[PDB]
Amino acid sequence: MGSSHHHHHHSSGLVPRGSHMPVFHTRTIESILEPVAQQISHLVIMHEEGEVDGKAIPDLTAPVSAVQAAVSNLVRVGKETVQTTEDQILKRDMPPAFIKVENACTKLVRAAQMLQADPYSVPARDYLIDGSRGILSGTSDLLLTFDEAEVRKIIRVCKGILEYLTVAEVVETMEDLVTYTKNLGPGMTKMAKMIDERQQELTHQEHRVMLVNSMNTVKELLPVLISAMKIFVTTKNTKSQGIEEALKNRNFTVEKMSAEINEIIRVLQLTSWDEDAWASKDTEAMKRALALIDSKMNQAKGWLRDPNAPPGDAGEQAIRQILDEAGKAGELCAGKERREILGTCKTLGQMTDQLADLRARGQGATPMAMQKAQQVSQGLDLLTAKVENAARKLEAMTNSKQAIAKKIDAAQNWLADPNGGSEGEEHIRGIMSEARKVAELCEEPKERDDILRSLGEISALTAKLSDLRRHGKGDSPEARALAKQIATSLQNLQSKTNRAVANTRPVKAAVHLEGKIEQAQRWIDNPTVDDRGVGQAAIRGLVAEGRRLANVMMGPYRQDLLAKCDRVDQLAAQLADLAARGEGESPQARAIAAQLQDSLKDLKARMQEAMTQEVSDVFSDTTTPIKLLAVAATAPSDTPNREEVFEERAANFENHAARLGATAEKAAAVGTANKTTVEGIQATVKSARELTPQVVSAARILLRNPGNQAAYEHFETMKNQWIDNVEKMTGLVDEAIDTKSLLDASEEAIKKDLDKCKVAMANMQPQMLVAGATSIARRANRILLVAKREVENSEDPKFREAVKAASDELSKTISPMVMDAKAVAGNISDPGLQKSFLDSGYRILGAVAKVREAFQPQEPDFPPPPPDLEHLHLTDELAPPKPPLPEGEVPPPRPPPPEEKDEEFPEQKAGEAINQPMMMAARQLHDEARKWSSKGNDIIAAAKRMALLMAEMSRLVRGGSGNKRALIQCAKDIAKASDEVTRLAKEVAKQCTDKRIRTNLLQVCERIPTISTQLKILSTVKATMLGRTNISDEESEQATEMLVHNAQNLMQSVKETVREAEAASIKIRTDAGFTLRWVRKTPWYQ
Ligand SMILES: O=P(O)(O)O[C@@H]1[C@@H](O)[C@@H](O)[C@@H](OP(=O)(O)OC[C@@H](O)CO)[C@H](O)[C@H]1OP(=O)(O)O
Repeated sequence: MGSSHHHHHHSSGLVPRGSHMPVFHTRTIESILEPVAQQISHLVIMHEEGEVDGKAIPDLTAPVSAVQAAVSNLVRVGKETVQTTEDQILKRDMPPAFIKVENACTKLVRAAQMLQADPYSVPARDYLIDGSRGILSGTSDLLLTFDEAEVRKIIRVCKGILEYLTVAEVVETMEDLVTYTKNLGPGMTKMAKMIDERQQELTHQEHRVMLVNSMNTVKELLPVLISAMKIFVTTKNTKSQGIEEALKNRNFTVEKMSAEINEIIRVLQLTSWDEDAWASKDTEAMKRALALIDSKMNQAKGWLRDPNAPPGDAGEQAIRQILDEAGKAGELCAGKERREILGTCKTLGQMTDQLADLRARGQGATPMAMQKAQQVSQGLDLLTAKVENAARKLEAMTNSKQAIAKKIDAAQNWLADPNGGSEGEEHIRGIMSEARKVAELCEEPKERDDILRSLGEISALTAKLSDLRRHGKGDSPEARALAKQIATSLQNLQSKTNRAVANTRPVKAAVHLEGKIEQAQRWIDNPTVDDRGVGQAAIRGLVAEGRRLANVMMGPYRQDLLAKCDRVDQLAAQLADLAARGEGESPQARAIAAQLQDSLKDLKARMQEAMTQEVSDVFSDTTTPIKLLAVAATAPSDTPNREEVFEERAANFENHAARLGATAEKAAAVGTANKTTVEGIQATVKSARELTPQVVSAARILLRNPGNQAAYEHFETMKNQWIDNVEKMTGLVDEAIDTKSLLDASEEAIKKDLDKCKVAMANMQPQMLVAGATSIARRANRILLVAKREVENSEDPKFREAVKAASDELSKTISPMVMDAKAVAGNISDPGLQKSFLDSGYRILGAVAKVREAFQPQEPDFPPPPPDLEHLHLTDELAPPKPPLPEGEVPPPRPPPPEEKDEEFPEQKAGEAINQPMMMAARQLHDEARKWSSKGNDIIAAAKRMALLMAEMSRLVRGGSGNKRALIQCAKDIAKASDEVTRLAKEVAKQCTDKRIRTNLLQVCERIPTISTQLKILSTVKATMLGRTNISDEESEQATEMLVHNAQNLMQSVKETVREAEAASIKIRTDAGFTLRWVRKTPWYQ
């Protein structure tokens, strides 16, 4: 190849974008590559038709022509694209892509002519895989470039309205305001329109939701940004004191919209899986932790200030709340920024025990004990401030990453197309600028110091390049030969930078509870790679939620909860030590797999149980507080205490709203829900936190302006936009708790809260009636809401009507506590209080309990059958002779078929070379489908085959033979299986009367047709790259990662179709056709 002595040595410049991923992230791209790879697999199985038999590879002027015919049209506009429209990045990128296309469909007709002439020809079996792969890589890169532009149009339009929200600060005159709407309007419909059209085209749903959610927030925040500018221009007069509550209600609206438009822009440039999501998740979580602390700080800084000793439940559990929530934040840190923060938690954790013991000893004013309570006060300051750090460092570190990305666009347009000017130069100053922010918000000696080196060297080159341009030499064999050298190090910058982001995110776990159990419950497999990591790191954040949950409880339950937390942790730290010994081999570690795997299963039941109570209490009244800020802020007339009363009602509203979100997370964290209802609830919780201040600012603007409507306009727009989050918060929270068990807690709550009305008279208070019917008012109104949700959700008229009935016989029974406790408010007129109050009020609890029974089994009855027929032993005399006049007589014959078996796993190990994640993907689907009989049940049947082929593909990858034709069939079979699962999973859902069960089943099983289509393409590829050429062998190492993470998804997404399919099996229609057989596998059901 190297065509001279001197020059061909330095020239390492075929290096713009020459080792790229394949992409199938749009319906167009998927539709093109699906057949291309279909066609190209033949020629990768014909290339193996000169190995097995070593035989002649037939006439290819028909196959390789229809191959050419496929990607012919694609360049017949792909050349007509590049010269026509003035796209700069399209121009330099479009050709070297389709130079590899035509390279192929040429290089397949050169090697076709080698075998058309000589059907035995190895100079073409040299150049067939190099010729094939080309057309795959080529068209991938060709279709990709074509798309990157369709996106660039959009990010353009978006970046525009990002820049146009800035000019919100330059808007003073009501005259100008409505001309802002005039010229914002048209440029938002085109964005929403551009986005909506683009989402349709997307394969990864994961993405389509982040888009669809983000752009909706944007729409619910014009009605607000519109408002906020009007109450900023309304307040331009000598009578407008608190003028800036508007300005910050208005800049909240501009920041959040801007953080959504940015989230949209980022999500749009996604071509594959998403690694940068997690940093916003954790960043949110710490804001959530900090917030909860911020609230409970002074409520327990007064604990330490005060010598007087109440060491129990009042504001000691206020201090340990902080220390749990700051412990939870430190968890989401990595390295030793984590170890410090948790290190401070266990120090100030024992200093409190030191004190709390000393407070029982009356030692409140002892000179060491006052001093020690001083230390904890200074401790919480430091710990709150050290979490406030790690929090904004994680946001700042990612904001810098998201900032480097949207610039490297035009930074590569400056660095090659050798003019740019001032306009282009700033794009590489800008990226260098951020690399320094990473390094100073990094916390290692050697991690920052390596970046400052890279930054120090791109500094020198970029100064040299800059001055050559300036002293003419901009067009020269030094102005390109160097400016080459830079784009190399400017890629190296994103390495050392992105590596610095990835070193501040720790071994992550499931966001939902039932996920976190699997990641742990999957220590039936005691020895494995990075399950020392994630297997503990779930169990770690499961007990750390048990601990978090017990620290806002009564002392009896509390220690009862921590007793389980500490004995589970103990049986897990046991096999943590036991497994590492040599292996946690079957004998001893069986003893824990009966105790811990069943113990950990009760800790859940104790966490949910409790969580169910804290939701039953806290969510009973979502509105009283902000409904008291309405009547407070309105201010019936004038008593100057108004300000201080509005504060106490506005503080009650912040105290309470903070509680709702803190509980809302606690249900997301520990309950029923999928990852989707958990994420749902969290966005809710994030908006409650954000909006709460924003309402009270508008609620202030009302106190200072008695008579204004424009103030009342902002109140109701904010007041409702906070409710429209809460009513939603409450929708996603009940959905994530057992309804049967919610109705228990709430019945038990109405019982206890009835007594407080019985013994409101027996004590004698007239309002403790009305406060003990603030409960049974909103509580009984909540049990009707919870049943109104379930009837909207069901399609089983037999259930639907039994609960629509027990609803009736309670909705009316709001009388004998509204206009009944209203009558005898003050009265103790014994006969005329209790004759209608207790009588009809305890039949209210009788109705509640009929509503409960409407959920309890409809079809099945109480007494089952025990069949004990004492089989005796009266012997049978069936004596066998053979008769005289005929000959040869016996029972029937035996054909080939068997008795019964079931093909369990070829669990490969002992000096074998496999893909360790791929097998571990395959062994996990098996485990789930292994549970169930495959006998009336092609879904389990399929699932079991799918996970068998995915163990073959695990052994059909590493090293590898001349079995490329095998890897094509293995992945061909896997696709065909998956299509059966999808066939059946749809028929199940279609028969299922529970809509949340149905919908969440279609959502996990409609992933599978695409995922398997991709797995086919990746399999047709990697085949072509199976131990071949030397430059090939650094692509064939990164190209597994895609296929690996693509196999992980299929096994996971099929595993959840199996479960949800069985789930949706149970609640099936009355006269329903399709039903598969769900029977757990026993010794007696194989
Ligand atoms: O290898 P692919 O992934 O493309 O699989 C295609 C599928 O339609 C598959 O179901 C096969 O169905 P088929 O019904 O054509 O099976 C062959 C048989 O009828 C006579 O030998 C195709 O052979 C097969 O298409 P083909 O006709 O190009 O071989």
